[PDB]
Amino acid sequence: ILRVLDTSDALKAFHDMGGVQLICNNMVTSTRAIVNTARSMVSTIMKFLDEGIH
Amino acid sequence: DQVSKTSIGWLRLLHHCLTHISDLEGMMASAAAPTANLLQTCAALLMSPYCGMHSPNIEVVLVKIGLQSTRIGLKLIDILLRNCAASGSDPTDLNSPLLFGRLNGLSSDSTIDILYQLGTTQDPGTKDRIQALLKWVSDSARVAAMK
Amino acid sequence: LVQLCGGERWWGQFLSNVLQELYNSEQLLIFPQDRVFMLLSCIGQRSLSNSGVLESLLNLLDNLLSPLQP
Amino acid sequence: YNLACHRLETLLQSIDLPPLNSANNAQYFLRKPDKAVEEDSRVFSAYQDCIQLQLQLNLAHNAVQRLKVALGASRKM
Repeated sequence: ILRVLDTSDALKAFHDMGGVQLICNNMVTSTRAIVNTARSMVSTIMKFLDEGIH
Repeated sequence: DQVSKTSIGWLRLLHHCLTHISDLEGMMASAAAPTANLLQTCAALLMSPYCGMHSPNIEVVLVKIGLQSTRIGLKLIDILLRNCAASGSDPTDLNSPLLFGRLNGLSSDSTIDILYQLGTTQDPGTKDRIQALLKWVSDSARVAAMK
Repeated sequence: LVQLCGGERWWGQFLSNVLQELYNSEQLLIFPQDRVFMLLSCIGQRSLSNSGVLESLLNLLDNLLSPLQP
Repeated sequence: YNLACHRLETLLQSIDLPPLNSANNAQYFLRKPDKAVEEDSRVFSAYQDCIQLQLQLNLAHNAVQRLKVALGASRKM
């Protein structure tokens, strides 16, 4: 998708079909839908209070 | 890959659209800005662990989309300084964005750089941004007199 | 304190108060978080027979979630 | 002891501490970067030197006081 939009005319066409609003709404909705999987405070409190697969 | 797991894929598209060609930047930003909850989502994605795209690229998106109008600049200042929650977010609705997981007013080097870009830049409406910053400082000082 | 003040009425609420004022996001005092956390876990496992310990902690958890469900 | 304490004070002012209130601070706490590790090791070495020489100074002071009071000079009331 990035390679498709590599030219000025392609970017103008992308704007003229409402692509940018589409991707903004998509980012908002997807951020709402998913839940972060990266470790956090809970996974530090547990490290204290104690390929590489074991 | 983080693109499929996370929602950072769309932010990369937005960054490319805004910053691929400087000529197209203004009208990109004008079309992108009026979307609801966009700034809060971008800020929440910025103040998160590295999830696919480095922080400097996100700062560029936040700066460019916030410098195209006075209202958007004030909204960005407010969300960065005092209220990072999603606007119009009632918990009763199970589809509206919430973004409840971050404490307000958290500061990182990226946020400091964004505020410095917002303030130091010279363009019409920068006086409104300076007024907003001074108003926030005054409000914080007044609240500090809780005794 | 477990042996002396454990198992009485105002106990438990003391634990909730001290936990709230030590681990508050508004607290700027620098101290060992996790070592005090083991201390509180041990002070909780002992004197667990007190009926006020769990109810006070659940009341504290109830207040923190009060922004939800307005 | 004064010189070692000054060195430790400078080295330990050189560091800071995240408050453990966000995801980034927690992630830093899981995986301490290499610079943090080496700084912590250097601070530990400085603290060990300071405490050892402090113990040496304390025992020297105790011996001096014992000898001073042994010859007949009265200690502080």
